[PDB]
Amino acid sequence: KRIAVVTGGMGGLGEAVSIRLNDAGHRVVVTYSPNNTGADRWLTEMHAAGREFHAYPVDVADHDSCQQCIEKIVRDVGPVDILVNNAGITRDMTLRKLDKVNWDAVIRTNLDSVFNMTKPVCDGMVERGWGRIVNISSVNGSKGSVGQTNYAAAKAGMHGFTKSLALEIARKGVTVNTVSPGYLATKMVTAIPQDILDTKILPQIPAGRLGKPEEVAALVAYLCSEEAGFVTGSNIAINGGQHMH
Amino acid sequence: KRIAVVTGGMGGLGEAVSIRLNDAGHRVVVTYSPNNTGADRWLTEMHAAGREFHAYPVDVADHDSCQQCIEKIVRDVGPVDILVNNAGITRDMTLRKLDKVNWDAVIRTNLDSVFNMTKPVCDGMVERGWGRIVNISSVNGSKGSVGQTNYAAAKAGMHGFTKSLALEIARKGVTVNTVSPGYLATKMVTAIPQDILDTKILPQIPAGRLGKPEEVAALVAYLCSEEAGFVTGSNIAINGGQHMH
Amino acid sequence: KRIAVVTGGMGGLGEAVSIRLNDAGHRVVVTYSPNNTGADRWLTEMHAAGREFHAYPVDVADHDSCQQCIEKIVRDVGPVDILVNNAGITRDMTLRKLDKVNWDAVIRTNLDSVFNMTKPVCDGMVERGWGRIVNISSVNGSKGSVGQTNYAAAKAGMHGFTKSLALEIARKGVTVNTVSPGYLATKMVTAIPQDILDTKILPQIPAGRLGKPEEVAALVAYLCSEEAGFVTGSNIAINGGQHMH
Amino acid sequence: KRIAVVTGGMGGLGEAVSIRLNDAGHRVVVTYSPNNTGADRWLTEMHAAGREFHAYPVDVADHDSCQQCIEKIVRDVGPVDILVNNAGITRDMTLRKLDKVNWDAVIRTNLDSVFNMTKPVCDGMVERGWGRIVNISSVNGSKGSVGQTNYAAAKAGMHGFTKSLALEIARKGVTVNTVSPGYLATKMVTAIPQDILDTKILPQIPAGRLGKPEEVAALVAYLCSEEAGFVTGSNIAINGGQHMH
Ligand SMILES: [Cl-]
Ligand SMILES: [Cl-]
Repeated sequence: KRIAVVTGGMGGLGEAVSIRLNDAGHRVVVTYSPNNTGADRWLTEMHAAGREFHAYPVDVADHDSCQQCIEKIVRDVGPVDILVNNAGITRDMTLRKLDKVNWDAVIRTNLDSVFNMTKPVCDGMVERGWGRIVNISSVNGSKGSVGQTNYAAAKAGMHGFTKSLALEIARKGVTVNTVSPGYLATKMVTAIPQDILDTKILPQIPAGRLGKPEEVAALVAYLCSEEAGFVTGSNIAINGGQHMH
Repeated sequence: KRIAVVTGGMGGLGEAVSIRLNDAGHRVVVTYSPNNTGADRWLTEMHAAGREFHAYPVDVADHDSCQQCIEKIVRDVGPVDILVNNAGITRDMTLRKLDKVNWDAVIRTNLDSVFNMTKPVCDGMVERGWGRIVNISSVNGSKGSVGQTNYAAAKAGMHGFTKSLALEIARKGVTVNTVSPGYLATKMVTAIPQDILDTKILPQIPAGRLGKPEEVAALVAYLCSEEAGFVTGSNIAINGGQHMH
Repeated sequence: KRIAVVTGGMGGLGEAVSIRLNDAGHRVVVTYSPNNTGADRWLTEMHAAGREFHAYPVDVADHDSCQQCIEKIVRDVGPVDILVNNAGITRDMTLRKLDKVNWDAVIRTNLDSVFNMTKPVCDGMVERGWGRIVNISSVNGSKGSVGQTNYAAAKAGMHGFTKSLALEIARKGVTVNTVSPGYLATKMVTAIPQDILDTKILPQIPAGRLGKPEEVAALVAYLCSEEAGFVTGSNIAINGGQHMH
Repeated sequence: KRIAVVTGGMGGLGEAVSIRLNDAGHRVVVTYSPNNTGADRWLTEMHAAGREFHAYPVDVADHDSCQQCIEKIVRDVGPVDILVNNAGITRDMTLRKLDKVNWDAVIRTNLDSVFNMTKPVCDGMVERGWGRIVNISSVNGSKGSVGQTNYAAAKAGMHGFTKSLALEIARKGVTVNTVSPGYLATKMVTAIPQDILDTKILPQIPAGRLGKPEEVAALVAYLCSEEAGFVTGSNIAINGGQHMH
């Protein structure tokens, strides 16, 4: 019944989300950067565990690339009911060392992406009277973080987008929500030297452990569900207690 | 497998929560005020739709009454894995007309209740390394509301409790979360003259409709689930967009 | 012109506030617990420093005690234009060890006090079309703290109260705001071993120092000023960057 | 002693800020868009009112434009101690109708500007151990607004930036804070038909009036003061009670 698009859906958190949405019964489409050569290996690996996906290349930072990609998906698969804006990078540098190139890379990939991917899907969801849009932020959007003037600006901006869009289209049966994960067990975090995990990262987390990508995926699946229609404009923290407010 | 206690579990939101938790597979125990004569009619109605509950009388405002009630439940049913602090009243009056009697009734029933019900269950959850505590607040805790200096103080206080407890026991596998519903279709809200619903209440809600108690129950069930262990110290808004922050 | 009441005004943060408001041109009245035998000492000290204050015994936990104190202040000094609810205590214990006595002491002194002290002064403020109420909270109300389910509940509750009352009387030229301080250099904190200050306290504060009570008092003075009339229902953090949201 | 830069300083809120900081004893420099031909008129007016300012053309959306402007200000006037990022625009359109041009105009002018203007002044502030950065947001960043997915994204983004930068430099005596105004009596708003003010704007504001630009400027002056050094990473609401959280 529902068709879901997950940007950056073939790796890390993206992948957990795509798998969970698939297992919830949705038809899942993922997007990947043109530079990523693994979409055929990934679709075969996924077919081997018995999950059928589609996959499209896009540059989420480029408006026309996104309009095109979404047109193809609607042609080939069908109308988008669910969108998870998960694509995003970091270019961590203190403000004193941060240059315009790396400011821009983060704002364009992480926040412009939200406009570029969301605009082409909304009119259909409004026209059918049902939609779910989930913007994947970060605890560092809420809290701030050293070396992340760019990343926290983009991720906090994403929730400003969430709120305004939510107000525009709530009455038509479309929800818009932000999810802000803390530290997860993914390739970037798990490569940290063990002593830094144990003496720097884990002490910041009351739960005393990393989050699993599958846990965050379960929350995204709840928000995309039929009975989550009264939750809109929210920012849901899934962070082990690392930050509360 | 899990045993859940829902205060005020036999009516309004309480009941939706108890039903949903039952249908999720939990063994559900409800509490009711000694003044409520309907526990036998309710348990029969519930048995008729095929749900097995237990029900205990308690005064959530009284510490010893709660310790006793929880002892009986542990004796008769077994150890408490899940607690939903849902009991709560309103005594709405502007501060200028509000007297100490009605200030107290709300603070004692709505906030002291959280201490009184939660304290006797925590040591077991910590000892087994698993627990879920869900505190049911209100959008008026976040936003404030005219005539609710007492109610918003109690409901905002509940989330202060949530945060501190969450920090104390996160490392032992126990989560503590607040849920803040907006306007729901329950007997108090549905009795409002139709014109007031249409010209005063609904215009405050971007979704353009009341929430269902079952919707809030679905969110509580998500928080009590096995895969919601990385969400703790949160306050999740389920309000149709009525308030965002 | 303005007459200000500062509960707990003879010591710690309350002192700094009383001093600052005096020096801003207000006539300052303080309250103290009837079992505090330091009033003559504090007045003598203040007089030798050139400041004139009135000091009245009150039990802020007791509604009639507060009502009678304010009536006396209105007879002997004049109508109250400014109230700063600064009185409050701690009784820190984890929930597993916290007894009802110590839950209650903190809820009644810290939260019931806002109702007890604020109710007898609001009508006047409203009738004259001008007033300032400032509720002194804590960073621990925003973030929670181990050992402070009682304190965080009371201090978060205070801000619930702030919001609801602000909505009730904003139209009449009365403002109500919360101030949430972090770690301050009061006698209590500056008596923490230097060692614990360096390894446990200061690392929580990006500013790398304790706040001065004078600095918090400058903020209260700002909120009590004639030009702060458009700030209402807010919770202003003054914590050296210890918590942000 | 202190040298202050106020972007957008010749009109509206920026004007009130520039005036207030001047009157607080600071040496105030303003910036304006190079296509604004009003600088001589504004200086003449200010001079006749007894205030002396310097005004420099800048494109806040352009990184090199801002870097060269600050270098000129440092040569002709002196090192910048205070920066108020007040410049910003609106291009209101619902997402369904919003084009990339108008997304971009607002992200670049409102959000990239904080990076462009703040980066060239931070090192100085850090080297001397004193600085104040104030980012002017909006109530619509906190709450979202119909037609403002772009504006809310930029203004919420600004506060993301505030938090991360505050964490980076708090240890060096530099503060970074956001101020979020509600409806203000600027030329634009006071030109809304009286009719729309009464039925559409004022009912959103518990205070029952528009804010004065002077009132917001008094808050900025407070944050820029010597005694506000322990306030950092905050977002202070000045909205007549329009939004609370
Ligand atoms: Cl005392
Ligand atoms: Cl300009």
